[PDB]
Amino acid sequence: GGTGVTLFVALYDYEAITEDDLSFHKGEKFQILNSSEGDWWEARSLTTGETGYIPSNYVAPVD
Repeated sequence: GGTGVTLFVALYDYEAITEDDLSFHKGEKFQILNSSEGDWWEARSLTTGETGYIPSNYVAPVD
C-alpha cells in the first residue's frame, strides 16, 4: 500500500512552545515521519527541512 507516502498540508497556522515541536503557516506541507503515537505526529517540513512534532488535526492530505 501507499499509506506512508501521503503528504499533508497545514490548514491553520501554529506557533510551537517547545523546541521539539514545529511552528508553521497554513499552506506549508509536510512529510509525516511517525504517526503511530497519538494526536501529535513527527513530521518534516517540506518548506524549511526542520523535523519535529505537529498537532495532526492542523494538517490534511494534500491530494
